[PDB]
Order: sequence, then structure tokens, then C-alpha cells
Amino acid sequence: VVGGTEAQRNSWPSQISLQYRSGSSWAHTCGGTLIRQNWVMTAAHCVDRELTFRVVVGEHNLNQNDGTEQYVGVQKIVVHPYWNTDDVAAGYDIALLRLAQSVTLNSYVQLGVLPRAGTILANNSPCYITGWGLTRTNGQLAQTLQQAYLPTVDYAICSSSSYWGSTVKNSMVCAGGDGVRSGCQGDSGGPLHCLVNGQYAVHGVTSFVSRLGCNVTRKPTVFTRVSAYISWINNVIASN
Ligand SMILES: [Ca+2]
Repeated sequence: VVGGTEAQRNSWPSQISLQYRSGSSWAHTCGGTLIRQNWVMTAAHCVDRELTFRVVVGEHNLNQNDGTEQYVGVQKIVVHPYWNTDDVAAGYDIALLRLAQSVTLNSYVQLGVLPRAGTILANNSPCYITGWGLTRTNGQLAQTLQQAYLPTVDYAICSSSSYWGSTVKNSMVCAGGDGVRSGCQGDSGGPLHCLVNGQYAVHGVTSFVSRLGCNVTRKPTVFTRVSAYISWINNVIASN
């Protein structure tokens, strides 16, 4: 997250860190959202590599003992069947991870609430992106979980030629674009949390930014629109 602030450690208890095994250690690669005690929602592109993955719930500082973490292996990966790694602009950037154990819930570890199917946010709706991703374009991962205020940019604006044009689909949510605040590498797969009727819900899965950089004016961060995938999510969890 470029232009973020440090999250309070109990603000976003559905946020997870998706890590892969790297020699004798683990490396953060992506975010995700805990949606069942044994299921995480992330981006498909975060799991294209043939890596060994784990999920960390109750994580705040990637580099220090928080006293709240639970570490759990990924047992099964179900990528959306229409995903194509060489066409992120087509959409379908979503995957579900079944965890090897069910995590224990507490003020640091909660299920993310998803919107009702078909819900579309008014332009300029209040949302936060969260994650441990780069804090500058071509920078480094954050140590502590970051949040940035990223209001939505509706499809009509986002798909206009000075924004994303044809690259954005109605199956996506755009947010931000102010040139200061954005998602960045390492945020992918994590949530966009939007305040609706007094409660935050996870409306987006972080998918892409411009090839020119993270915080580029009129290139809002692009997310998979969770509310387009409710039936898919429910069907995968029911069949696995
Ligand atoms: Ca930690």
C-alpha cells in the first residue's frame, strides 16, 4: 500500500498473509480474506506459481512476533475456471484456498463479510485497501499492516479512455486513482473493505495496477468485484 497508515491490530481481522516457502524461510507474497474457518479468498494470479503456500491469520507485523498469529498450510487451491494468467484484464482473478486446519476466531481472526450478490457501489464510496505490499512503486514490503483510504471509481469513469479504457470490466471494482494512495505489489489477493449501511464488507480482491507504477493518477487500483462471484464461491465451498 502506497500512501497508507498503519492499521490498528484489530481493525481488519479477516486479512491474511499468503506466504510461500523460500529455502528455510517463508516469504509474504499476497493478501487474502478469511471467509470460513477453513477457507481463504485470494486472487488467482497469486497462486499461478507451483509453490508451497501457507496462510497466516492474526498477523500484524511480518517481521516480529505479534503473539496472535496462527500458521496453517494450504490443502487445496480452487482457481476460477475461466482465469487466464496471460489475460488479467479479462477478469476472473479469484481463487479459494482450503486450509489444512480450521483456524480459531478471536478479535484478531474473524470471517470477512461479503456483499450480497450483484451489489454495485455508488461512485466515490468510502473504502480502505489493506495489505503488506510495497510502500512505494519499486519499493519494499511493509512490515506492519497498512490501510489506505481509496474511494471507488464507478465503471463509467473507470472504463473511460483517460482511466483504464477497455481494460476494466464490470466484473471489477476500481478504487483510488489520486496519484498518492494505491495498492501495490504484495497487496494482491487482499481485501478492499467498503462501508455500507454501517458495516464494512469485502467488496474487492486486489488484482492489478498500471505497468507504469502503483500510485498513478487516473489508474485506480483494480479489484475483482466480489459481488459478481457469490454463487461461484458458495458452489466451490459446497462441493469441497
Ligand atoms: Ca507477526
